[PDB]
Amino acid sequence: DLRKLCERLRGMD
Amino acid sequence: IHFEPVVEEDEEVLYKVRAKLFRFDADAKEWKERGTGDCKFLKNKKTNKVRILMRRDKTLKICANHIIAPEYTLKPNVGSDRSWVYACTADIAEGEAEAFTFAIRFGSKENADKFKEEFEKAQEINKK
Amino acid sequence: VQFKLVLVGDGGTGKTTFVKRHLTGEFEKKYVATLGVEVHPLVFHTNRGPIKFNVWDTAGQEKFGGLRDGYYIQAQCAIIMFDVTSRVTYKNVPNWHRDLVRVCENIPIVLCGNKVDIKDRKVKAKSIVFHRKKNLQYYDISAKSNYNFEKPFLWLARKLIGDPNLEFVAMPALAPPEVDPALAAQYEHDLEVAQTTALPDEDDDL
Amino acid sequence: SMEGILDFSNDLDIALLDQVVSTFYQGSGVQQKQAQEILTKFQDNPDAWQKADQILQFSTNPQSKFIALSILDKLITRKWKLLPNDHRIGIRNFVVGMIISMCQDDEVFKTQKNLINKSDLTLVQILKQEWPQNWPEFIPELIGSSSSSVNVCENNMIVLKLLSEEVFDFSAEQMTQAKALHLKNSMSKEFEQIFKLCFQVLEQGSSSSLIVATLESLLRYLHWIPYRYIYETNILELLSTKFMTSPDTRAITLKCLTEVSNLKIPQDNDLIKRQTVLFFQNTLQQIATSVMPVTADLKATYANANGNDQSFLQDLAMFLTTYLARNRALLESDESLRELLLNAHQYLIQLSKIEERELFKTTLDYWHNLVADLFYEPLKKHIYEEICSQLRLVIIENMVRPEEDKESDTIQLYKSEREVLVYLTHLNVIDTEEIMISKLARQIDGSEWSWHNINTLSWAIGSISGTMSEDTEKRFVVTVIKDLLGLCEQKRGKDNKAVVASDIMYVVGQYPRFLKAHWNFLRTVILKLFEFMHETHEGVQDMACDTFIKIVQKCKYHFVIQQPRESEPFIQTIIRDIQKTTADLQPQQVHTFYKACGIIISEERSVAERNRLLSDLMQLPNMAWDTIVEQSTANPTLLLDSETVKIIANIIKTNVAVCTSMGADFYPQLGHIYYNMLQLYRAVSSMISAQVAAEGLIATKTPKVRGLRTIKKEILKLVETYISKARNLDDVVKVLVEPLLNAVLEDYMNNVPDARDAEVLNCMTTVVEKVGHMIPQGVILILQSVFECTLDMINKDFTEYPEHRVEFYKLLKVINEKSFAAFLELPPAAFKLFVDAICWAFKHNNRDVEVNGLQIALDLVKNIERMGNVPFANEFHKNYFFIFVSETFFVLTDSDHKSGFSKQALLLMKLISLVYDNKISVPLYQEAEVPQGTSNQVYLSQYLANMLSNAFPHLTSEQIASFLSALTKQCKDLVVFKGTLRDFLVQIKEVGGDPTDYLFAE
Ligand SMILES: Nc1nc2c(ncn2[C@@H]2O[C@H](COP(=O)(O)OP(=O)(O)NP(=O)(O)O)[C@@H](O)[C@H]2O)c(=O)[nH]1
Ligand SMILES: [Mg+2]
Repeated sequence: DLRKLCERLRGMD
Repeated sequence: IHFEPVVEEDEEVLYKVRAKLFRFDADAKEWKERGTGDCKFLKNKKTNKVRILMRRDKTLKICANHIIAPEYTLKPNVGSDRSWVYACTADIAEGEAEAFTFAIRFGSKENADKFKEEFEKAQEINKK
Repeated sequence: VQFKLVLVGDGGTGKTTFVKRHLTGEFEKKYVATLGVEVHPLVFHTNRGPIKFNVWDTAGQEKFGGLRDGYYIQAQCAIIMFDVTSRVTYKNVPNWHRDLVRVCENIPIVLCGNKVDIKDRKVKAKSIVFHRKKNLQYYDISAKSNYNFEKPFLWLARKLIGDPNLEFVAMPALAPPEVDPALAAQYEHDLEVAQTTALPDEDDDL
Repeated sequence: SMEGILDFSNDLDIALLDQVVSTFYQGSGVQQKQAQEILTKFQDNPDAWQKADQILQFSTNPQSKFIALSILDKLITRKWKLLPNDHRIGIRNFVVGMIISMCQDDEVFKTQKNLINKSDLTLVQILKQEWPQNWPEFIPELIGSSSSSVNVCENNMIVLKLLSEEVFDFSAEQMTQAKALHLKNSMSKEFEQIFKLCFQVLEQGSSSSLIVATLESLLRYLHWIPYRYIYETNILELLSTKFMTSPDTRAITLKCLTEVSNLKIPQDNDLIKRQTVLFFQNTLQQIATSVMPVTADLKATYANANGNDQSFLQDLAMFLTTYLARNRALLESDESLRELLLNAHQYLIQLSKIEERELFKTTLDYWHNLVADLFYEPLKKHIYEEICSQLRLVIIENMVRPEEDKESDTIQLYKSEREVLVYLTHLNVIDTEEIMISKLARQIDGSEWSWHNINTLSWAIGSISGTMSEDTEKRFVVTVIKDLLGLCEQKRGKDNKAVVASDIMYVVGQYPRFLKAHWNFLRTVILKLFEFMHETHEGVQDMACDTFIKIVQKCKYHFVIQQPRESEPFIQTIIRDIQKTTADLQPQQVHTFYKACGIIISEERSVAERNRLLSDLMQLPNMAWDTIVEQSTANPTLLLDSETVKIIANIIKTNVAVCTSMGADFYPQLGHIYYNMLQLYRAVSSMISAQVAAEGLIATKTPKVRGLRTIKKEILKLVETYISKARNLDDVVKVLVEPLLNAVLEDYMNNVPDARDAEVLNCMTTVVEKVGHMIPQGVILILQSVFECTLDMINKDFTEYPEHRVEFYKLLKVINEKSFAAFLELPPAAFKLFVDAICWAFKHNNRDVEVNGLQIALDLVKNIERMGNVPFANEFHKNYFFIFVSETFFVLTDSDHKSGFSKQALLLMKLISLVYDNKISVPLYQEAEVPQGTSNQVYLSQYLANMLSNAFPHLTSEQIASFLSALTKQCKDLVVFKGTLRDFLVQIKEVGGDPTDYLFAE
């Protein structure tokens, strides 16, 4: 599980 | 201590669009390409006169240079919804002034219509 | 400031269409075989001044060869052309090169594979290696799509002038002149015809 | 005025010749053009050669003498043997004497090199005719005269160079097999004496121009001479030391040593091995001491382009790569040769940094050779660890664009770079990871930040996917994404932030193994792509769509199953929100999206679930479709509304996109629209026809009619796409074909030429290919509807209707493959047109027509043969055997169809073998024109002899008879057959060819 990266990717832009 | 260290711009761009330019060879009833590149409307700051200046990609050679005369008229071409045909009485892209029947095509009908709008605005600027 | 350029290669490879594109900007679709040679001056504007090429566009069909290697005398540069959709034209590149460097023993030469715009390419990039041992510059080009169409002349200009930083630059654009009723109905005839002759390649992106 | 030299009754005014020539070469415009035409007419006069001796003696224009020799050249190469033996001796004597007198005049020898080279080549053309049989002393006399003058010795090296070229390098095409072998043996017989001169000059000579000419001839010798002359003579020492120090000789010497590195050598002899080591050692020593040290910045040197540096660095790369690919093992075991081995490779590292696309590809080919060997060969890789570490950086920093971020040169180069870098990663995974992370740090700290540089690094990172372990990959990918994400935040402005986002999505698109194992992340990726499908910045939408389908292709299975913490398979979720997701996309991009969904849906193997997903995916286009059908039918004038036309086309294109990825599974959706679609096809057809009637042919150019025809073409493409992939052919035949043929065939036949869609032919080709065996009456109907009317479009020139041309012969080819019976049902007049059409294809230069034309001819002959001894086959041979033989011979010999030589040869061999296997049961001759009982073999031999005598009247009866004897005797051996044809093609270009040449195979 990689919660931090998913959130970090989710915020791009 | 001092150490010696080691040893068309008079115009403004009203409109710019990509386009392909054709000239009509009447004796062969054939349209012929003249250049593909950026078409620009240039307003001389000293005369306020607007011209068309178009250069070919890469070689940067001039393929259109003439005033947007107020008497010119843009007409559709039978085979295209994104081009305009008009007659030109004095273009100086290749030496002596000379008259041509031009066609200019664009990437979309939207660019073609915008070009016609800008083309007419410039004619009125050239009217005064 | 002019340099003689000889342009050789098999018939139909696009030598004349390539030059025409540079002379007028037009793309000629018809194949009208060159007979012997056609000489055309071609000028480019550079940051080192203008450079003039006297292009000797020779014939590739043997029955129209004319003087053949006679056209190569005193050339200072050359382009060898083949067609990436026709293997035989690449197979003949060594023959044209042979005839060329027997007359012109030490000149910059560009090898051009034309017609890369065509989807069904037959002479694959990995097969094109003849230029290596012969010190020729090679370019994929297309006279139709203008892909790399300036590269052969830019490279030759740099070799002939001896300046690797030479660049094509924009020729200056003079103010154009200002704009009789005796030809009003005359230009209306020509305009009617032009409007009703369809523009070519209406599916091209531009 | 200038046209006076064209009057041969009067003496030739040399002065008038020199003016025409000068105006051509130094003139311009109209004068030059007119002179050019005059000079060509002069040179082509069959008697112009007689005035060559005058020009060579009494002219003062070297261009004029050059043209005189060109005239002589034509005469020697084509008509030599026709001459009186008087003229042969005379021409030989005044070419020999002209060369001697140009060599004896130091001023001429110095300033007229073009004319001397032309004269030497002309001499060589005489040697190819006369030597050694009628000139046995040429070589001994050449050697004798070399010592009496330096200029003559130098020129003799040019003559020997050209002779070697003409005999060994360019003979395969230009002389018969027999004549080539004769000259190769003759040169081989006397080369001992030639080498002795060449070596003496090299050991003693002072004149650099003489040395250079001698080495230039040596380069040609090395293409063919036995190894003993190179390895048993100390010539390698001279090449690799003496001649590498002077720049005058350095270029040619290096090219000679490159060829030596490809000499046929025994690999048992330890001394030859040491000699191969030694000359490499000497050469690398001279480079380090005389040109530049190993540390030199060759990138900067190459860019400065001083003198011949660029050519030299190119030649050095060729020398090092050639030698090392063959012999580096010689250097890998002896510790005393390790420094030489690594210095050679360090030079290659330095050469690999030069900015020159084509040179990089030469060194990259070598690097591939190396790292592949280090990957498989035990105990080698540790030797090159420092070389490989530098190479990793070179390739990462010069990575070019992959096709997933139109240029086929860049695409090939990326794949070659990827291959080498993958090998390099396996060789040291840790070093590769470290370089890439480090490069990334300098993107974040701004010291190497650049749009090009971040793209380059991301391509490199993406290229090594599948080489790390899954654990290392996971840690690596995360670090890269994190670092890239922080890098995107770090920036401002649209453009900057856009680059980094693309590179992010690119890297993730390259690591499907990672995505497959991290569902939560994969879902986040997709949903971020969907967000990007609303961004309007130029190029973001295209990137998002390309990435979406790229990921789907590789991870489709994870979209079709129900994941652990999900209520539905994710494909269901994509479909629900599809209108929102795609609202801002252009049509092309919408279609890519639907195609991606089609890929996923095809993974569902439960039929009822797959079909439910299919109809759910197609809900929007199907509702727009239903609406238009209900309207277009109630008001056919709507189709003149260009907006409805565009809408209809995009609906069909959406069906094509989904059908492209679903294939056989698309059938339920095809059934939903099929019948109304073909009704739409008919209505659109009526409108195109009505528009052409009312406006003329120019209507076909108008946007309205082009829009209408797009509808027809997309419909045809949809049916073609489905049928080419269908697995239930009963349904194809019984449901799809008959409505299709009724909708398209008569419309094609009864439209004017400019209104017929070539796509109809393409569609019919697929129908015949897939189900032609099951619809013999359907095939007959296709032929009846398209054959004659299409043939009449394309049989007036090779120009018009290029698409119909290609598709026409693809259709005839498949029909002839799968449903030959359809041609048997043709009336004899139409079958005659069929034969005419095949032969018409022969005469196309257009490869896409010529190749099928020859294949139909071949397949047709086999079809006829299979019928056995029945009336139709016997009538076929009587009516058409000799038409095919003579038409095939025409294209073999006319010099304008050389691209099809191999298949012409095959066809001809098949035709001849039919007769010499007595597979033709009836006589091919009239009951009148030959004695009863004459074998078809005797008649064939007579027919062909008479045919070739009249087509090539300058051949002797003996030539023709020997050629045909060889050809028929060899009709079971394609390679030999072809050699005999090539020999014939040489002989027809000249007079007096030797008929015994055709016994070469014997
Ligand atoms: N698709 C494509 N066609 C090209 C391209 N360049 C030339 N052609 C076409 O190829 C055909 C031959 O062109 P041409 O210039 O006459 O070749 P050539 O080498 O001068 N023939 P010759 O040696 O007999 O004079 C023309 O129909 C031309 O339109 C190209 O880049 N792409
Ligand atoms: Mg030509």
